[PDB]
Amino acid sequence: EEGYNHLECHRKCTLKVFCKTVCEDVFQVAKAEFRAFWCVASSQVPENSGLLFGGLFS
Amino acid sequence: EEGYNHLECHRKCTLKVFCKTVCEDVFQVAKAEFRAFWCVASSQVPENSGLLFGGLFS
Repeated sequence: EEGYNHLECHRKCTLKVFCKTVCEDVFQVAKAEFRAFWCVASSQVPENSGLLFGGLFS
Repeated sequence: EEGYNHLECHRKCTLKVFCKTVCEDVFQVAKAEFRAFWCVASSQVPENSGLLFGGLFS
């Protein structure tokens, strides 16, 4: 989930005095499904393994 | 001077909850000049005078 933001403004004047300005700011939530996969040597005959490191950081 | 009246309304909904309705009612003043005249026998020879009453009410 992440959030995004709209910002809408309009201005209105009445009898040349009394200026009204409203500023609306809507915050909505955008969702997304992810599916993480991972490869395993299941054919038992590789030439070279590939991608020689396995350390992580968050 | 007399007064006249406008009435404006619009409705707005945000995120399907929180319905906003504003109802504005403007009262303005309309002006007018009047000039009241009155006729006088200045030729001294009428046949008949005309309009035989002179009483008023407000």
